[PDB]
Amino acid sequence: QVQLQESGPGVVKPSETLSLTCAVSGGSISDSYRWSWIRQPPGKGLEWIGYIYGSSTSTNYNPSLKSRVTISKDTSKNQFSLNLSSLTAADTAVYYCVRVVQYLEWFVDLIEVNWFDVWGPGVLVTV
Amino acid sequence: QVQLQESGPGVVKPSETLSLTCAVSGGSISDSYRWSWIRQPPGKGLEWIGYIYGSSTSTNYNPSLKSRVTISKDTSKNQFSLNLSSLTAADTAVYYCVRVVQYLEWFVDLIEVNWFDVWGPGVLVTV
Amino acid sequence: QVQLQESGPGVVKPSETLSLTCAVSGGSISDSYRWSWIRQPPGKGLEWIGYIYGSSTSTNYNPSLKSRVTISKDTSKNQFSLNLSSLTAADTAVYYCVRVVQYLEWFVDLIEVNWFDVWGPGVLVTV
Amino acid sequence: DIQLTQSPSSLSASVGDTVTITCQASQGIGNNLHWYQQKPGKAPKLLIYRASSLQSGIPSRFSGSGSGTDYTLTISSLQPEDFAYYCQQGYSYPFTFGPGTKVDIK
Amino acid sequence: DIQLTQSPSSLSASVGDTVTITCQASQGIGNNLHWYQQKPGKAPKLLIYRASSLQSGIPSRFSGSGSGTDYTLTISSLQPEDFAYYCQQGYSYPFTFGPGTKVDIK
Amino acid sequence: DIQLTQSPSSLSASVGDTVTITCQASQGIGNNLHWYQQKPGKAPKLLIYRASSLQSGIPSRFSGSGSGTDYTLTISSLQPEDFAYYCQQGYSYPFTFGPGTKVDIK
Amino acid sequence: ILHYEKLSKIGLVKGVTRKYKIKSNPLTKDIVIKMIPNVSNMSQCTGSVMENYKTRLNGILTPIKGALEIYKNNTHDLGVIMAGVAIGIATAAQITAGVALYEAMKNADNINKLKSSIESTNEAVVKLQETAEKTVYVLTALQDYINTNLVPTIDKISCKQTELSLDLALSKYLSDLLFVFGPNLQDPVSNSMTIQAISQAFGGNYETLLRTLGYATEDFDDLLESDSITGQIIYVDLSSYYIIVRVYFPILTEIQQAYIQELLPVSFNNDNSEWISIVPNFILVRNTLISNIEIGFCLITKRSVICNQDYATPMTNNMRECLTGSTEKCPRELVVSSHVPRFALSNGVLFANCISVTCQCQTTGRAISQSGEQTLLMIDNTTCPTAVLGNVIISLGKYLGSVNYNSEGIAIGPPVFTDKVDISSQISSMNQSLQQSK
Amino acid sequence: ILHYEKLSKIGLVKGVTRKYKIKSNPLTKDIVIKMIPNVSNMSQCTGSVMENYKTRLNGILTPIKGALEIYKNNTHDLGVIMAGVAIGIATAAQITAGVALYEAMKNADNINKLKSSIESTNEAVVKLQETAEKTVYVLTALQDYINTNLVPTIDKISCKQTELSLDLALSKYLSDLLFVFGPNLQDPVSNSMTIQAISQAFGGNYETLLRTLGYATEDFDDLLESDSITGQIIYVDLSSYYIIVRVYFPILTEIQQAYIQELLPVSFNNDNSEWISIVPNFILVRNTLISNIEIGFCLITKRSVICNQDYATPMTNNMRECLTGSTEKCPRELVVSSHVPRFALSNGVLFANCISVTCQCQTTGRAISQSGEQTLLMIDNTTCPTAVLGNVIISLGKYLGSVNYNSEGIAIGPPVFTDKVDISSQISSMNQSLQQSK
Amino acid sequence: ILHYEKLSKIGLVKGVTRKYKIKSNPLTKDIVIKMIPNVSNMSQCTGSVMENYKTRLNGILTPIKGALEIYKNNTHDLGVIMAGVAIGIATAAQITAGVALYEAMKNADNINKLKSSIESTNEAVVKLQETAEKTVYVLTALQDYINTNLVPTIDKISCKQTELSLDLALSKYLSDLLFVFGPNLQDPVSNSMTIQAISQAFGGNYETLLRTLGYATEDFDDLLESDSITGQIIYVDLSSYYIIVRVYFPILTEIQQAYIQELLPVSFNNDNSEWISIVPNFILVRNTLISNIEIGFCLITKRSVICNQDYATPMTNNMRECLTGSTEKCPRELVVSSHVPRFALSNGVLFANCISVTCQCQTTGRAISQSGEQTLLMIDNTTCPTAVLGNVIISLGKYLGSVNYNSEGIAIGPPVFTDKVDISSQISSMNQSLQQSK
Ligand SMILES: *[C@@H]1O[C@H](CO)[C@@H](O)[C@H](O)[C@H]1NC(C)=O
Ligand SMILES: *[C@@H]1O[C@H](CO)[C@@H](O)[C@H](O)[C@H]1NC(C)=O
Repeated sequence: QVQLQESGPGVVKPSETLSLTCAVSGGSISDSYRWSWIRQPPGKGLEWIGYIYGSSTSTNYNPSLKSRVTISKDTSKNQFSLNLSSLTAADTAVYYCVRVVQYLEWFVDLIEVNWFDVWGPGVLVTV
Repeated sequence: QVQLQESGPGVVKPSETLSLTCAVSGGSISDSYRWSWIRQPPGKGLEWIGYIYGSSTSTNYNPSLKSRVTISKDTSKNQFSLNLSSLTAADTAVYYCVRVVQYLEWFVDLIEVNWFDVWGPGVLVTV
Repeated sequence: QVQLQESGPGVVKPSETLSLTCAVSGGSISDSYRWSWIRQPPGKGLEWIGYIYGSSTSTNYNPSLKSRVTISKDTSKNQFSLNLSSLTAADTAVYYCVRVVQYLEWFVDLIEVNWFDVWGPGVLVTV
Repeated sequence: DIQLTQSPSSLSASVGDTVTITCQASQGIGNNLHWYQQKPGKAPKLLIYRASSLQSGIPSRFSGSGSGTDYTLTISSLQPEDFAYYCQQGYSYPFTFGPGTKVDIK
Repeated sequence: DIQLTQSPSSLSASVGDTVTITCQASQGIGNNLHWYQQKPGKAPKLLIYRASSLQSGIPSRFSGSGSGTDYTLTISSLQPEDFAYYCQQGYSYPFTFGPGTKVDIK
Repeated sequence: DIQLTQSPSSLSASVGDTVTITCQASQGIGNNLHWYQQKPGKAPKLLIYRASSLQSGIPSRFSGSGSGTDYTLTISSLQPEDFAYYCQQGYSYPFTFGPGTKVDIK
Repeated sequence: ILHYEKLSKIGLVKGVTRKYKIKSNPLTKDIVIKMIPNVSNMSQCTGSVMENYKTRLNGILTPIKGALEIYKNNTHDLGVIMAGVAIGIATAAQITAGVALYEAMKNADNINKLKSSIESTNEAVVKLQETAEKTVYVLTALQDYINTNLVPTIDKISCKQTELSLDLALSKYLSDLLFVFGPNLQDPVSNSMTIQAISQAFGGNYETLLRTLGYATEDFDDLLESDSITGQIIYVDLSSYYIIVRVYFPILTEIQQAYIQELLPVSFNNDNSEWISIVPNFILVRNTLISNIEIGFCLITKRSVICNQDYATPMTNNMRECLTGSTEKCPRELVVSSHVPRFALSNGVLFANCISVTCQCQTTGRAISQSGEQTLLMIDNTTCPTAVLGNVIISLGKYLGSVNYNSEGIAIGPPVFTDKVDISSQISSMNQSLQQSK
Repeated sequence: ILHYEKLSKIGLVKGVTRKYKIKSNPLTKDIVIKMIPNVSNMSQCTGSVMENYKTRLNGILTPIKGALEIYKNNTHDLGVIMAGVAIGIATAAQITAGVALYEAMKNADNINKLKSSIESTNEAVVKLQETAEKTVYVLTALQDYINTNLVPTIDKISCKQTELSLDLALSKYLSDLLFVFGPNLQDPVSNSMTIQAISQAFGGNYETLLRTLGYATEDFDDLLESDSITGQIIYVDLSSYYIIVRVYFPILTEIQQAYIQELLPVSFNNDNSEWISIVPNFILVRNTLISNIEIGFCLITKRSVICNQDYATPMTNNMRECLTGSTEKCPRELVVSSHVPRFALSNGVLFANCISVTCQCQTTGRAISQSGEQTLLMIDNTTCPTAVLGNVIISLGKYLGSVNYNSEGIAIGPPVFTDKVDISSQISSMNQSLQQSK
Repeated sequence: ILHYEKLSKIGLVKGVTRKYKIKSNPLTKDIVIKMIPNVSNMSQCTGSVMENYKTRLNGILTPIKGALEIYKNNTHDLGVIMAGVAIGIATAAQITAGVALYEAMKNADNINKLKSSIESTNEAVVKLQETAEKTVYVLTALQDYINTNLVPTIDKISCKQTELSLDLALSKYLSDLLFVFGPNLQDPVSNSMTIQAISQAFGGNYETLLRTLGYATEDFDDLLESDSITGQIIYVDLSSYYIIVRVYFPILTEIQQAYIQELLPVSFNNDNSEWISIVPNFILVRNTLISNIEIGFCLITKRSVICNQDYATPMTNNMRECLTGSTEKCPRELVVSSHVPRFALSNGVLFANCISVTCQCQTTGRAISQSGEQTLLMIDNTTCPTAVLGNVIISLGKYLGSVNYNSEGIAIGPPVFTDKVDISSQISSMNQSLQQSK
């Protein structure tokens, strides 16, 4: 199935931009899925960041970190990157690049169902 | 043609309910006509009370006595009954169960014509 | 082509009605054209007065002289007449009966183009 | 309710008399006005329905005509055995009768 | 009404002279502007209609072009026998003429 | 955001134990609630998606059911090797998790 | 007369039955509407506004009076006789409306005897004595705004400001009036214009007009919402600027042996695809005669259909055969949208396409399965006392038709396409085939 | 060109003839609309209402300016030349509207030189001097409500109450504005939006706008009600929150050899049943060429038809043959409703189906009878000087056609069914028959 | 999937491509609307107005409560189970809405515990503490008019005048309310009615309602104008005269492999005449499947099409062949009006019928001519860097199709007539021909 790898600078100074590129094997990034980032600070749990569509250019971001973040994709290398700005004390975490599954249920009206199944090994960013 | 007979208690005490059943022969109560009641107090003239439709359940009542009156029909015995409540000093009269003819005239707009042709022998109620 | 002749009283007293009849040869007055009157006071230029349609009964008049003026046409003699009321000091002029050409230009919207090409000899009215 | 008036209000006649009477309405009622035949002590009957139509069993001397708010009835050569007649409307609920003038014995 | 202006207002020339004049409008009139040929004491005539079309019987030296509110007329190699010319609009009622400059004899 | 609560919050059990837990939501979310399987220090996994569907590779002892705002999970005969589980919603953005009770070693 | 059991198998489930009622026998009343407020109590703050307003209003009102005079000048007592040569061209409705106008002129004259009393009203609603027994009501536009806003604040603001507010109010009133009373009103003789439209001359407040006139019935709101209460203009006064309106208030007559039957559409399965039937949803039956009805012009209530005229329209023999049992004549259309209904309930019995939707029996916990040969399933309590469909849990009754419903098949009809461009495409292709055969 | 005598026998009676007119040659004027009131005289009673309002309004107005900038940034003097590569995709109407926008930018700059004067207006209608000879008008929304209601009652109520009233007023104004100026407006470059729709930015008072601009003609109301007066947005200012609008005021041009003819439909008798003809009621003739017209988009007056564009549409050869004399090609439909007309009057002559309605001759007191072979009767004064039909009594003129009208018959056409579902049913049946023959 | 080069030669030029989005996953909130103002501060100026008003309002509100009680009395906890026998007849949508109503009853009871607090509100917008963590808002109709106009002028005018103004205001409010909340509302159980329609009980100010509820998002106006925000009536109180409304606020979901493609129509030349193609303008593609779409019910923006449901409709095989390359199956119609477009621009390239309109090359001053064998011309910068069409001067890019565009012809399709009466005429003639052949 789909394999993933996160790459980026291991250690960056505070308030410096962070670029993280997830490279995808075992599948094409132009799939009709969603490629998401999840942040897991040590001593804490998981929290969703955002995604970009595989078959279109639309993007979605978390309200708490929306202003500082950007997401882009590259079909040639099958890699998608996230850019974060103004790194701070709590920004030390592990970053996961995730495939997100969606199901559409029609019963009089429409409800979309989303859940997490497969992620990436993860890498650590130190401020 | 159609024969009619009014039946009910000859004498009832004041403020006691009056039930009058008109039995119909020579025709079916389910005809597309109207079965009405007319009151003629002695020393006075005629005044209409109300009706029920032969081919439907709709009813119509005089505004002056609407609250105290009820009309019902029975297809098995072909009899229609009127119920009057709170009989008073003037309620002594002769009650006629009558057949009402209706004609519809279309000329640009619609006008319905109603008149009385056939009545019943009549009975007397004493308060 | 079309020939024209203006006829009317040469000298009229002030404030007296003026009738001017233009007789048309070389064509029918019921043409799909417009027959107009133009006023040229001596020592001054030209001034449009009004017109009547050849193929209909509609008319059009100058706002400055609208109340005092009337225009009519006669197919039997192929002549059109103008009536002017309350002649004054400046009303001395030469009157021309003219044809007006119209062209319709369609480009997304509609624009009508009007211009003068053919006039009549002209007669002088003295107050 | 629609209110009806009549004019005149006197009918005292013997065999061989001609009369005309009028019934007026509070507003126009088309031709929904009928001249009835009331019978004492039993079921009544009818003279003219729809303001111009003769009932069966009625002498052809009676006639009726009207428009708008005014309607008229014409009678000739009375037989004084008959008793009661009226003008009635069926245009609006409830159905009502006018004042009336009927055959009277002097 | 729609008002027209012209510039310049002087035309004093002899045989073999080239001139250009401009007619301006209070608002855009499409191409409903015509350069006329007025004749003294009788019926006038026309030079250019629809702002770019040459009338028949006219020397091909005359030209006209414009857009929106500004229109121009160009003349070459004058013959001083002709007398009167103008710019005129037929866009709005009533039809009106501009101030004008015509052939003048010095 | 939609807020999730859970009851109870204590899972201290050994091999062969039966439990039931409940997850409540701030409003109705259809069946867009999932019971996850989190793995320490690497990629997690899943137990039940769409609130009633068993994931592959999962023992058939687990069951889930609910409606409106209240959902329940039932477990039997625990094996204490597994570590972490939660109730999560995917009805509204952003996706969030509840407080949770997981396999705990005493 | 209709074959409901056969129709339910092509997704047409039986709905509610309703009665049929039409307006008749109107009662008439008259009322005056004055289209200019009284400014006596602020006469020093009007400037030149009123003269300009009166010029504009006269320009609006002159053609209406011109249109009325054509019938008024050419009608006289003999009944009443019209002059056909002078009239020239007219429909039957216009001629009847002209007769009504001539009838109304008498009360018009009686009311017009009070012109000076009309000109002096200073309230929004005023009562006047036409006769010792008869009264007439006057409604004045914008008078409430004059009395409540501009007059009480005379000294708080400057005179010029008061003039500007009054100018703006009058201009807004005209902006609202011109849609109804402008050049769109080319035929004022008729009596088909609704009271709601007429009340734009009084700011759109028809409730106050009807309350003052004194009408009161149990069918009041049904008559209002069926557009059955109309009004006719009878007189226009151009020096005092007022109009006289006659209001018609009818009753409702029930047609004896008539009813309207509704059908509920449900999708069904055939040949590994989903289909829907192309059949009208409302059917009119009168004395065992079946027809269509243009129900979009009527008011639909829970017990009856209420209309201001007879709206019956004809039906083809093929469709009549469809509704009486020949299901092979009923056309059908392919389903490509997810919003089409998939089940319905009738007389406590479920009709469902259990191929598109998942069905379970709650009583036994077992699945309810539909084969590829069936169109849809009937579910009642002989097999499933309580059923589960997605979110819904429902308890069911007993069917009153054939016990062998789910084992007997039906004959299907031919596909169609109802899109507007597809109609032209199909007609062109059929013509080309007809030419090719010849 | 039409055969009126033959058409009257299938119930199509001759109506009124009308002229044909279309808009042209507009005159242009500019006006400023400011969408925020001035609250200087109540500045202590505003709270945080104005900041929130400005955020919302900026959100509304930003995309309109974005759409204008596309054409403004890619147009320059050589006439004027557009850059097609930058534009990409456009219709002819959009390109012409872009040319017009570029033409208007010069006066836009001259007006925008007075920004600080615009921001200070404190009345609903204000005049400003653009040049010594040219003036520009400013209209401010909700200013009348501020000046007449909230300011005069400052001390009678508390500050919080004044703030709440202002908040409610602004929210209602936005609720009315959003339908016209919201996401529905995806193409603001055009110049086809009506002045009535644009005036929603000034509370819907288009009468005041047109009066201040100074337009005055005899065809004013005809131009208003035909939707011939339009406006175009030329500039949007997001720091002062105002817009500049150019208004186009045209004249009406009459098409020389064209007219629209109306037909009045009447039922007729054939084979013991009642029928109506399925033929368009309005017919356009231009230079002896016959066509249809989409008259629902035009204004109909007694003398002319007034349209904002040319609405002619084509007609089939069979229908053209119908209207010129071949009555066997005119289709017909069965009558099942009691509301269909049964008689009409044309040029003082009566055409009536005296089988459905009862006809009498008043002059002689005798009945007027129609046989089962006739469709309808022509009644004039050679046989009946005065006729009675139900309530109506009418005196008649003399017919100008053939003396033998009532003794000569006609050839009838084929029945049709016009119901929408019946169209699909008939098409399906015809296709099945075509397949069966093959 | 579509053949754009072949389509451009029959006047169908490629336009803008758009995304496809549908509403889903609503968030719910409750709010109270009280339909009677508080008159405590003017209690001596009310007369008998309030009793009459309450009688009228009770008559209006009684059937709505009756309709709700049918579902409320027959639903109980087992999920929740409905009683099918008691319900009788219902659609799927009604059953689902009944489930939702039962779900809302709990918060309805919690709110109804504050009845006396609800009855005492004296402002237009009031907040109340339902629980220590949850609040509920109350909106009161006509309260702003009472507080701002009638109360501050008590001594300036007489008591009768105040009473008359209050009566008029209430009657106007009822006149506006009756269209939405009257007999037209026969099925209140559903949840498909828009918030704009619901807000008529608060004078039509839906902006204030949505702002107080606290909703916030970037797609707010798109959701409003697509009619995607709805509400449902959950409880009616007839002694205090108030209602409780639940508001549904959804998000937008993008359909992954779908898009809507627009076509721009242009006239073309064939056989010395002008023609236009009869083909739908918007085409939906989903996973390489082509269909029609009822786009009149959706909102069209510059980048996407936004709908409250799936509006796909089927297409015939002939039309699908038309759009994929077989141009001989595309029908056409004759042009008789001067308003039809004659050129368009796509990707910086001009497509024009240079027979109807004059075309010139600005670069060289030479004319651009189209022969009688061609339909229309493609113009790009390999032949004409800058083109002149009437007024317009435009610079052009480079075409990306075949270099031999203007030397290769196309196969034409068959004429049609799309007029409604012409459809019946053509069907009748085709049936007559089919009978004649047999
Ligand atoms: C089935 O429903 C009918 C309809 O009311 C009822 O009379 C009957 O008792 C029910 N039978 C069972 C077994 O539930
Ligand atoms: C019949 O009508 C015509 C039309 O005006 C009239 O000229 C003629 O005198 C009339 N004849 C009779 C006998 O009434």
